[PDB]
Amino acid sequence: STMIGRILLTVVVIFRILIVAIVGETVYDDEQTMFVCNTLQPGCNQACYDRAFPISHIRYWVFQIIMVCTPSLCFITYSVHQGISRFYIIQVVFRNALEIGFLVGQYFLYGFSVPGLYECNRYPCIKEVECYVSRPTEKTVFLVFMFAVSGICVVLNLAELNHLGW
Amino acid sequence: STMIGRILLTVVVIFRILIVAIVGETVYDDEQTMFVCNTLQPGCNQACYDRAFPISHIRYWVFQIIMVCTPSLCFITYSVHQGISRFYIIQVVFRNALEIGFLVGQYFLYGFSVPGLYECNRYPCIKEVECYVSRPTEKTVFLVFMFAVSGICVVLNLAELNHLGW
Amino acid sequence: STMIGRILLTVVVIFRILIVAIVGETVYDDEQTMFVCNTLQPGCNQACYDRAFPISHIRYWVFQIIMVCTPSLCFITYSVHQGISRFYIIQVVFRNALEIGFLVGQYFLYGFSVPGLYECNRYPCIKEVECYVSRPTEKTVFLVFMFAVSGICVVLNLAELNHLGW
Amino acid sequence: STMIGRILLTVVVIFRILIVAIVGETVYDDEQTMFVCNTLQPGCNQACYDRAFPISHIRYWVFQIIMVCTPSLCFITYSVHQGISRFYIIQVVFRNALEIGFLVGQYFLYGFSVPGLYECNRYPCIKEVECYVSRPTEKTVFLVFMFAVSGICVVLNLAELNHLGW
Amino acid sequence: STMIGRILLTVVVIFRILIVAIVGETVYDDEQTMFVCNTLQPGCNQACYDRAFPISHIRYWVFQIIMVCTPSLCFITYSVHQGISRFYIIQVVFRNALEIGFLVGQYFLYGFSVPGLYECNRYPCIKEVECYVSRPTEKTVFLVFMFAVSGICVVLNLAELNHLGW
Amino acid sequence: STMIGRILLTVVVIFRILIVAIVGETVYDDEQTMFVCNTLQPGCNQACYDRAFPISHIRYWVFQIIMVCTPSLCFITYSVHQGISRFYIIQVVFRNALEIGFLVGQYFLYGFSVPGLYECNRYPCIKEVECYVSRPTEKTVFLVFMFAVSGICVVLNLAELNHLGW
Repeated sequence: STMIGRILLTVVVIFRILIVAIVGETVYDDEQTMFVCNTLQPGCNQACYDRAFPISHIRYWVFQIIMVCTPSLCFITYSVHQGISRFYIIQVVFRNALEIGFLVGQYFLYGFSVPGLYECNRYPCIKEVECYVSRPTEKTVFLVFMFAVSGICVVLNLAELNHLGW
Repeated sequence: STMIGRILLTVVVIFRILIVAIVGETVYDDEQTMFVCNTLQPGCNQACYDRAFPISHIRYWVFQIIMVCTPSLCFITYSVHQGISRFYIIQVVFRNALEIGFLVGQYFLYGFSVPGLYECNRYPCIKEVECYVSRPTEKTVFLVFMFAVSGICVVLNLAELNHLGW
Repeated sequence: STMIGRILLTVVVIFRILIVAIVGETVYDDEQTMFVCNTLQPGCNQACYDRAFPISHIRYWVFQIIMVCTPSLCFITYSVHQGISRFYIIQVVFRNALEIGFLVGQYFLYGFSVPGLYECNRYPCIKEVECYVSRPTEKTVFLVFMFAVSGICVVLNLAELNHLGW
Repeated sequence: STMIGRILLTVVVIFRILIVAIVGETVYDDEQTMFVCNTLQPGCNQACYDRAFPISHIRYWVFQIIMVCTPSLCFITYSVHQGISRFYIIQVVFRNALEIGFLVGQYFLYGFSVPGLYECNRYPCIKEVECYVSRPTEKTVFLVFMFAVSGICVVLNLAELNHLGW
Repeated sequence: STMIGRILLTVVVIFRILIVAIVGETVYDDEQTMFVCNTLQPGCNQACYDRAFPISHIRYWVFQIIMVCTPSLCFITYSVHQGISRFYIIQVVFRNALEIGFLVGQYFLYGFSVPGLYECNRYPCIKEVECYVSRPTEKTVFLVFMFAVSGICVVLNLAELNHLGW
Repeated sequence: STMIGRILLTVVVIFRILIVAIVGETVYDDEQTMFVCNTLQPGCNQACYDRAFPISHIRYWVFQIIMVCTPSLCFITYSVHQGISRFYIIQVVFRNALEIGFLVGQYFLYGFSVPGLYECNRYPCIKEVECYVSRPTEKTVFLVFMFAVSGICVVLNLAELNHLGW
């Protein structure tokens, strides 16, 4: 039961990397060119887009994917250059911490949906203005799916922690 | 008779992978930039495009392609790390289920054609408006072809299910 | 005399694949953005382009190239997994049939030239309107060249069929 | 003296292929989007561009590069599958003929310069109109350089023909 | 304690290279097309963009990444071609110097944030004008993160310098 | 002292290759689309851009990079096919000549800076007009850096010439 957990963990991790590398690069491609606000102000479009989407989903996901894979490279470099079980335990702890932190950060940054309308009141805009997002449903689907995958990985890492940890 | 079926399953699967990777990436390239509605409303174009095409065909097809290939990687990782016939049976069942689910989902999401006109009545649009789709015939051809290929794969997997299953 | 024919068949097949992969991807790149109609109607451009070019030449050619190479992969998978001469004969028959069918289909779909003007009378256009095609001469040259190459391949396959067949 | 000719021929051939693959793909990138005519006629821009540049330089050069390398693949396939000196002589004759034909065709199609102005009188344009070409000097430089390289290759092939031929 | 420092130095270096190669290429993609100024002057947009962003962040970072890796290639070429400890010491000194210089240069060129507004008074603009930057928050995040990573690398190199140096 | 010179020559050459291949391809990407002139004349933009930038910097640099590496391939092909020291001496002389010629040509074509304004008086423009260049500072930095690198390579080649030559 604990044996299959590693196979499912590696498969989900590679699955996530593949999804992000192959499909995510192109849903967000036109994020800002298709974002439009009802206004005649130069620079209101830029300001309101920046306020609505401070960091794009795909940037956060690439960063998270790369950062949650760093203990593996550290352990590999340590072993190739040269306790070792001590390294295994610490890298497992670190991966668990990183994945819980990244999941919580995703929840706090983005929530669970991307709405189609946005109300912005930042300079140079005059009082509050209404702006319109491109492809909200697809981005919501991607958000929910990525949350599910990250939850799966967190669950597996907690499983292994409780299996080895005392 | 059942022997050649595996070779034809492998060939159809690789054929589908190639078709999606080489051709699908560029029929849908201009899906939203060429989508136009008869209106003077900012944000009506975005809303009506999102309502007409919630998830693009090529996104669904890439996701399906990746998801219907996961039992193979699971089995491979299980064998490389280390009954085995039990794994073969379960992964066959899982592939069958996944392909039937994906085919039914395709039918329920997209139907059998992509019309050239679309009637949309979502905010910020004023009552119902008419919008025009880009490349409807090519997308219809792609839809029908992919449905045919997925049906072929489902048929083959059911064949093997009934051959081994009791 | 029949020996060199196989070498020339292999060379023409690889030649065709190379031509399509390297050059064809970029003549058709701006097919719809440069297509223009003399009208003030929203959506007439989309409708008339779709009626003039239901499936782009390069899509048909990529599909044909991939489909005329499937017997080779089938035979290879059959041999790697494990009469064999029976497989050779059947795959030769199948390749011949596929190439004659694809050549006839090309002739029936596209003809021998791409005109510079197109007259369209599809909704939402008001009566018949005139539209203008981009790069007609280059596309005509490509059409004629591809027809010639496909004819060469058909001729070679019929030659070998009559050499082996009785 | 005849020994070094082979080394210089292979080096010039690879040099030409590299130049075309790395740099030529991007001088011609904006050929039609930057082409402009002094007129208010829809479709005059397309017609006059097609009349001024029936086949783009880079398309002809890629086709020529691929076609002048076909005897090498034919000879290689003939040798891998299995007089041989007879094949060497014939492929040398064929390469010579192909390169002289391609050089003459280049001269007859394009000349020695690309002018900055073009005068066009094709339908739908009203009488003669003036159009303006993008990047004429760079294209002239490329034309002259490619003519020089092709001349070098022709000279080398004639040298070797006269060395072996009687 | 000094042993593990090398593993983290190599891992941080590869981490930084990966981040720059995979994600940085596309935040800055639309830097100038989305930059807009409140004016009716031709050429004011170009002048004010050039004054606000003389060298793009990603250009500086790629240059720095490549330049801080030159001692490694020099040492490798020296060893493959053929004291050696003398080379190790000098290349360590050189890497330390290069990374401190690059960090200070980053601080002096860019600071710690990218503001959303810019005030420009360069010809051809009439007196001072206001311009608006695209994606300021993401660029600020990237700036701060890269500063942190470069600081980490500087710290590690100083650590090892003081470990070996006397 | 003369031993390390070869290592530094190979490292600087590879460094230059990398800089041109990775970063230079994208500073010049929008060279003509962002070039603008203060005028209402069709075709004045094209003419004045062509007069200001006859050959783009990156085209010259790629050509130079490829041309200064041809003696190496010639020598390699000569050795693989089969005095040899005579070849070494001649190829060194040829590389020296090529690099001095290319450096002088760069100086005569481009100078040491790219100005932000350009004054053009070519047909179809009416008398002299003012045009505005995109990204002048970055292009000036690139110019100066490439001049420095090419000077370094020239210096090294002259060093080796005088070391071996008499």
